[PDB]
Amino acid sequence: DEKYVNSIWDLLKNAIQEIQRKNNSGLSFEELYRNAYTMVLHKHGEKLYTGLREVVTEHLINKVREDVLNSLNNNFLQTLNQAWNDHQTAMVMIRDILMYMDRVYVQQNNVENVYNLGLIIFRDQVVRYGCIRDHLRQTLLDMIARERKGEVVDRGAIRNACQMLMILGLEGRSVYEEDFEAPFLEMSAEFFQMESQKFLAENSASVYIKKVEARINEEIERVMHCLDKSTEEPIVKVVERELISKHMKTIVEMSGLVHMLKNGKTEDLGCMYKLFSRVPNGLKTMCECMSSYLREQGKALVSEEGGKNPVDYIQGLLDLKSRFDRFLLESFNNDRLFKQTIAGDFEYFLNLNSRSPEYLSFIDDKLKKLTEQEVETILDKAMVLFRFMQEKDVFERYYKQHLARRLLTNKSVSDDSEKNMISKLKTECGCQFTSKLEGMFRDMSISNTTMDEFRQHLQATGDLTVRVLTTGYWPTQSATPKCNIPPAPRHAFEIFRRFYLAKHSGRQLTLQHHMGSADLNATFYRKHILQVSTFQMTILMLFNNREKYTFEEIQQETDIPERELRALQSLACTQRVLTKKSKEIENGHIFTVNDQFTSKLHRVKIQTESDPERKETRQKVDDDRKHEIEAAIVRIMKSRKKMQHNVLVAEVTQQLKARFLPSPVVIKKRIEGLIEREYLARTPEDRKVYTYVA
Amino acid sequence: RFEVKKWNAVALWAWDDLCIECQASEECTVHAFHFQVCP
Amino acid sequence: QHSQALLRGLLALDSGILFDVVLVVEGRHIEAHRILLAASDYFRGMFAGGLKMEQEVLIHGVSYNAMCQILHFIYTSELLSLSNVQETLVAACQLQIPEIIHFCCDFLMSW
Amino acid sequence: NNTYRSAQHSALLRGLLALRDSGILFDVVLVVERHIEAHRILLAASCDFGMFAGGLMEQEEVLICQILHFIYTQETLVAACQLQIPEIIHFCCDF
Repeated sequence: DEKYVNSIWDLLKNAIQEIQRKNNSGLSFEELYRNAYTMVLHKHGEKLYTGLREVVTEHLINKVREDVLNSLNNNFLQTLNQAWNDHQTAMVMIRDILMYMDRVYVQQNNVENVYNLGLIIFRDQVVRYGCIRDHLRQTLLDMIARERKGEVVDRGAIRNACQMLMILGLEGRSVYEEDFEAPFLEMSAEFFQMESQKFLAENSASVYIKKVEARINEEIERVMHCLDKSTEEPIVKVVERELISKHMKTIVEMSGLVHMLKNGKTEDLGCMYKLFSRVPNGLKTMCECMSSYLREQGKALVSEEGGKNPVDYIQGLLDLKSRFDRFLLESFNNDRLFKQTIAGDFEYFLNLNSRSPEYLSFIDDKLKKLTEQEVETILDKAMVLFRFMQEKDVFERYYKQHLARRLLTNKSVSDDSEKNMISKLKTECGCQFTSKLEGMFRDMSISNTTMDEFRQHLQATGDLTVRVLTTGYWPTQSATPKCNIPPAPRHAFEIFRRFYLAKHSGRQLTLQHHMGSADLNATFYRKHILQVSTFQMTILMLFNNREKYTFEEIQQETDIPERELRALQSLACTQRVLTKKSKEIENGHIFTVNDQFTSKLHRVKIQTESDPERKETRQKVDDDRKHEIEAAIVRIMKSRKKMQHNVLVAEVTQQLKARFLPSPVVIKKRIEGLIEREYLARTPEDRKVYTYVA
Repeated sequence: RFEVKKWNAVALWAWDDLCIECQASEECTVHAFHFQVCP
Repeated sequence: QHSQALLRGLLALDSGILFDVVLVVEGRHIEAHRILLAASDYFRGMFAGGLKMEQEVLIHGVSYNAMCQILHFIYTSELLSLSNVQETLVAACQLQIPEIIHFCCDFLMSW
Repeated sequence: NNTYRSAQHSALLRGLLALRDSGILFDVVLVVERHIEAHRILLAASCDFGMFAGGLMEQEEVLICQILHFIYTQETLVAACQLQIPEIIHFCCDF
């Protein structure tokens, strides 16, 4: 009967008023369920559901809106919170009575459960309302705003408010998002921007970064406490931009990165490093500003003053590297980008100087007489610098020249020290370079062996000191001056020459007299042990013939290049050693035997690259590179008959960059020369493509 | 007066190198030709 | 196993003890444990959800035959005779236990 | 015939815990030292109460945390020794 269900519905609905209101008694739950149970069975359960929704809405409109409006003046949040708690309480208890409808009709009608329905009504009549929502949103904005200023606020109320919105959101959080979440984010955004603008007045980097880090912690706390995590994640992004992104480069130059670089403020740089580590391209702007400075400082070091001491030049760059290395180790926490930045910076200014290899060849000074470990680290640093240099071949040539000098003078602290340097060169170079240095050592082993063999020969047949030099390995004057040698030493050398001819067949003895000295004696008032070049030796031999000998006169008889006969200027040097002009050397200058020269020790050694030398040495480097690439091109041209010009120059430069960077324009000239010399043959389809012609 | 003693003669000995084949190995060594019967 | 052992003890309370609640579905006063019933949802809403909480209980509605099997089930998890099935389903609609509804459906399918 | 069975009650025990959390139908209140309301039904079943069922019922505020929790779901060792429960004994021995 429809009138029966109507009357039983009224009884149930009247009891529903009780379940909804604070007072909850005066009725037997079983009757209430029976009412709902029978109504659903009588096809009136959905009718009850609509009636329940009606009274739920009525309560949230008449018994709620007015109550929270009375609190618009004060305690609106608390009154709204209390109403929300009461509403949720009413929803669950009426649900626990009208559960059968949810058990069958609600899921059947595919509608929401009593509690779900109640919450939807609340987020439409109370929360998320035309004005009530705004009142809650603004008071929460005011709450967090005071919290931002530090004003002690009831974070519990803010937390309850935002949490209540989440519950109203149910499955989703759109309610909170469209209520306080979005307002909070934009309000906090301008809060940081004002803070950063206030900081712009301080113009000090360190305190800016410190308090900014504190702001991040304090602000993120205010959120995870009463604003949960849904608003925290956006904040981590918002605060980072509204406070740092705007000053990504401003903070770098505001103390400042360069200020930290000047005062080596690793601790302050570490904070700035972290500050921009969490900023996209934050390290980038710091790196480029740092590189800008490193560029300036290193170019200042590279820039020559007079010319500057090669040792000081290299050590200055080594000191520059150490400073930024410590900065990366601590401030930049071994950042790979920062490493690459410093590495490229050094490779840049270092090559600007073409004397860098000559200056580094520093290594010779270290090898020419700290503890062995400290020296090792010094050599390693110079090797790290050698790595920055692209002129590997130039350094090798300069070093091998210095190595040969030390090897001939056998004055190296220890061959093991050289071996170590040679081994390190092998690691950072080709076996070809190493073989040259290795061959020099082999030569020394032969020299000392052959020398004793000659002495044994002298004993067998019943103080000449010939030092045989391996051809190639040891660089020698293109043209040996071939000057006359004192008879006794010369005769003795002839004996070693005939000895070497027999000992080593198919091997001559091109004497580099210019190389090597002797224990020459000289009248000094008594004699002395004078270490003079073979050239100066023959000069004194002429002094034996004639005490008064003129510059040109000595040349006419010694057969020494006028320039090298150097020897006479050095020998005179400044008339203590010999009386010539004091130092200036000229033909009109006659040399008189000097006995004034003296020394506490009977042994007195006699003093014996410049623009000319450096020039020819670099030209030799260029000529070597020329033939080098020419061969490389032909080699690969032979390997791959067809090679397009651009492809050819690309693979050639790539396979040669290891020791030097070949200039493509000159490569093309040498390539054109190879085209002329058969080999490369321009194809009709593409002249750039070259076909190999044996 | 000025008689040379203990003369440190330095003579660069020279052939009195890898053949084109080897040049273009080091282990390989030299009708004398660097690297079944003598030609 | 602790929950099962606790359960076994709860019903054993079979000892005519803690039977504070008294169910009445047809004038007959059967005894039951209020808290234990409030663990199984008609009873849950009868006392904890009940307003007149003053039920310690006139279920009325279905007959005891079905209710006896319903109570026999809520205790020791054991329900369903050939002559006692349809009414139990109806009683399984009054008390929020679909298990009995499912059981009766399978039993009806079988017979 | 085929009387079907289901031991899903294991939401009976779960509900009793929620009933405790809801702070409702607390037949008794344990005076820890402070008071903590509990359910004699679970207590009597969990540990044999004898006490509550032994009429030792005149005491609404019976005077006494790890044990009560386990029931619905150094000092613990002493309590387990005093009130013998095999599950609590095994758990405290393992711990």
